Amino acid sequence: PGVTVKDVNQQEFVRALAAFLKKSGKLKVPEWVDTVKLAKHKELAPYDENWFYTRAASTARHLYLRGGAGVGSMTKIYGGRQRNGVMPSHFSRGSKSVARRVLQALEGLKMVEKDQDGGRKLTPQGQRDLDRIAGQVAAANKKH
Amino acid sequence: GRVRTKTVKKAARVIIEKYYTRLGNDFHTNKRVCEEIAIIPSKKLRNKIAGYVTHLMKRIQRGPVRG
Amino acid sequence: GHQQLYWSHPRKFGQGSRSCRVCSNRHGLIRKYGLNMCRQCFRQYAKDIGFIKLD
Amino acid sequence: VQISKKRKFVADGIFKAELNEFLTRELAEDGYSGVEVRVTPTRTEIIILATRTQNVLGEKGRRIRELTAVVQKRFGFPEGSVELYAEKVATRGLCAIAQAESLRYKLLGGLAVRRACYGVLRFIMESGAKGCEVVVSGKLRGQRAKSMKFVDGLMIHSGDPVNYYVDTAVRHVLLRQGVLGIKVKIMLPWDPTGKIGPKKPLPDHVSIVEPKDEILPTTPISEQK
Amino acid sequence: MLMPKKNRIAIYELLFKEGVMVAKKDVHMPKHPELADKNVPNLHVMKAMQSLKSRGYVKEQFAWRHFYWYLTNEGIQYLRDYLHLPPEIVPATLRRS
Amino acid sequence: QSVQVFGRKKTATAVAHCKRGNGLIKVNGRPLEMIEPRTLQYKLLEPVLLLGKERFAGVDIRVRVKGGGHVAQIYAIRQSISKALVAYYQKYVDEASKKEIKDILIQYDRTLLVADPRRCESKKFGGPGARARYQKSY
Amino acid sequence: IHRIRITLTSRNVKSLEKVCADLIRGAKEKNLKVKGPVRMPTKTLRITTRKTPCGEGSKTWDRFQMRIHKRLIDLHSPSEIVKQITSISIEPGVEVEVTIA
RNA sequence: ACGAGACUCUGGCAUGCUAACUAGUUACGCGACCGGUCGGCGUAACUUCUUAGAGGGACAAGUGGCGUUCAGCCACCCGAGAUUGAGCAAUAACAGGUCUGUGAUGCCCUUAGAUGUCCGGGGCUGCACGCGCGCUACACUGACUGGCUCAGCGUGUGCCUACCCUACGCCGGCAGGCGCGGGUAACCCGUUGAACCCCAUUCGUGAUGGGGAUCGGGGAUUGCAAUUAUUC
Repeated sequence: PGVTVKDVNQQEFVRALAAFLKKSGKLKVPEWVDTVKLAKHKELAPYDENWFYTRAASTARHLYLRGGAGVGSMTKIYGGRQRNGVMPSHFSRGSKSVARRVLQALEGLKMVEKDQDGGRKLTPQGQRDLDRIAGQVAAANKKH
Repeated sequence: GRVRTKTVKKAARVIIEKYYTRLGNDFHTNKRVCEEIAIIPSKKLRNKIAGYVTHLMKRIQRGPVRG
Repeated sequence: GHQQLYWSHPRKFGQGSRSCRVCSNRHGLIRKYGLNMCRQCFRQYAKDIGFIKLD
Repeated sequence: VQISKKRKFVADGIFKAELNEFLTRELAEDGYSGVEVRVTPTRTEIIILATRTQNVLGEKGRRIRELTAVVQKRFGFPEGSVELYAEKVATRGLCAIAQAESLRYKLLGGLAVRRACYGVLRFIMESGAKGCEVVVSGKLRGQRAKSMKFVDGLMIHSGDPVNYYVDTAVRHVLLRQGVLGIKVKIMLPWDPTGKIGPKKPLPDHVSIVEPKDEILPTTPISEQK
Repeated sequence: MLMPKKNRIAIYELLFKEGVMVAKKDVHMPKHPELADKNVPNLHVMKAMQSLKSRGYVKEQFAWRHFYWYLTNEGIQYLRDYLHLPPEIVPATLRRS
Repeated sequence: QSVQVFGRKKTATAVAHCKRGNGLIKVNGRPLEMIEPRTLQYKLLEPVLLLGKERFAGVDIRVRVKGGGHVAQIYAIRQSISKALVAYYQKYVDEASKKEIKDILIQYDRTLLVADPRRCESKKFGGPGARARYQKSY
Repeated sequence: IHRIRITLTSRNVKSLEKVCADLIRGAKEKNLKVKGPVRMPTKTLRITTRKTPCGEGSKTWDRFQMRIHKRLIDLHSPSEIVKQITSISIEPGVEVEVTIA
């Protein structure tokens, strides 16, 4: 049979993709895991220590939901509230370098990669594997 | 408030007085005849006049009309 | 003729660079849609430009 | 030129305002009434409505030529594309600016403010206007400035019907002791398919056609036409 | 201060051609793009304006940060007499008034 | 091919594209139950158990929704689904079943197929909100 | 070119409607296949200024509004016929532009 | 007769109409298991969502109750809606403000300060102080990667001037620079991926991860110098 990405509860779905990314190791090993503050608006510590793997999985989710996303856009999905101190809060774009390095980790690894002309192409290996991960999550402990 | 103005009331009075024969008990026919027989530049004003026309006709159905 | 004393500090980044296109007024200037108008003059020629008070 | 249409339209409006102000400070002494601008391919025509067409045309056809040059330096329009046509007004006593300037020159020509206002009132009702007001404010006597009103006929002050049933002209009049203000407001009459009034009536006015006087038949008959 | 005679002759001819010249009083611009290439600063416009104001051969009108001169018959006569131009020089075009 | 029925709440608007099927319900890449809030989920489930699963077993309707806010996007999916079902039944099978379901939905909620007319009111100067005014000292 | 575009920009809806009707009437005089007049969303130029020329009084704001309306027509006709069609009847207030499609 | 109302623009309903490769709904070449996710496309069912154009629609119109048995008010099957919000807004006036908008202004400045040219520098950013608008906090309805889901008004390529919104990749945790450019705009930003709802791991009644001169040092913009430095 067949099961796609979007018909799976995204919480444990992105958890499963993160676990698959840790198990694979085919990616460029992250070189900053806790030395950064991630998003510009965020001046508080990261916790999960997996934010490179989880952010790569999130990026993959966001190009599957919306094909063609990249850095400049990835900042726009990873922007958030910025408390300017004594002044009220605003919206702030994230780190373009962090999302860029996440993409370069994804780029050319045969699940997703961004071109130089516009759009995102998805290889059969990556889409097949990701659909299988979604189906396993759905039929394992989310559907009987 | 839903009190009719002397403009609407006066126009409906003149319409009943002059064009009684065509006017009926239905509001919509009253609206159409008021559009046909008089120049009423506003649809809302047309409808207010037609409503007062209908109420006046019911008043005559009760019998005498004082106004 | 006054060129060796003026132009001693270029003026292209402040409110002196923008002036009302009618009375040379640098206060209360409207720069939206390239109007370059002040409030008094804009409301003076509001109906002529095309804007009408209807909202 | 390539241009976003919002900027195009606001700049066009600024262009119209520039024309109107330049001619009001320029063409007023020639019975100025108004200006209509037509846009034709790569050119703009400027038809001038003014009660004094002979004054604006002038001797030798001088002034009406010169104006075309005087704007050409400011607007920067292409040569040959700009031309103007001086016409006599089609709204003599129903264009507020016409009698506003008239009153300006009555006050300038040594005529009493009350007498001038009465005269323009007479003229406006002779044209057939349903009402007129002339609010003249200033130091009409002494140094304690005051207002002075001449309301006759009837006049609507509120609502949308004011925009098209009322012609309003606000002007500044020269005086020895100061600057007077004149507000000439004319309520335009109503005529249908005409040239002196709006094509739609006052929305609060309802007009009823008098029904036919046909005798009610008392016996059915067969009519052969 | 030394207002040039050559610049004056060029300005006079430009005014005589059509009947108006690009006049501004702004000093932040040294020379207008039309007024450039001929050494015409703001002070030249100011001096010409005031000299013709006192002379009265053209009538001045100011509107929206711009000036306008009314070239009169006396203006043409004085311009010819002081520029010593031929008598058949006059703006007299008729096409498309 | 749609039943051409639409459905709105606030600035949001949803339409259920309709076709012959076996009652599989989908909302913009997802079925009707995997919607994120998981507390508004009952609001999305309102029709499918308000009238039963059997009525949602012979028609495939995909609800596309565009609008602002989470909850305002809701009350559009559900109303669009219910009114799409009622229109499909009215134009295809009969009215008696359609009339029954319409009465059921109206009795449960009269604003189940009629839109909510209310919209955000404009703001007037001298105040932050539509009716709130700036504070001043006496 | 075969695909010609007629752009109608007008602040006044009445003049724009009359011009569109006149253009469609002209394209109906001579048998020409025409696409219906496409009406783009209007542009509301809401700009707000202070009523008083000074600071005295209550907070009073004039809310001036200029509305711009857009029409597009696409035709399959040679340039000569389109040129003849355009300048057959116009009314001041509408701006007409001919573009290559 | 003016004002109120009427009026206009707006907010809501028409599967009625004029119709739209600058909008989508319908047109299918992995049918990925022998009826299915698409804005992962696996590169001519036409205006229904979108677009405001012309008409229509609501009038206290029907029922009941009260009421000069009037004008009207209240409650209801029905209906999109049974009070949308604004704009304008009379007579008269105020010694209300505005000469800080101008040959639109009635008086002083004429003897080298007459401003029509000009300023190198500081002023309302600094003070024993009292006041007025508003924000950040007043808790474990609050927080310590936030992981997944959206719209709304509307602005944007400029001739007084690189003086715009910027899509995509390169340089770095960073303000910022490079390139190709998309957009003169329902053509691109933009399907405008913020506020939020979640959590089978981490705050626990502090003076603090509920908090700011977190004192001082690392920053910088194709544009006169960020000095009690209004940018960071």
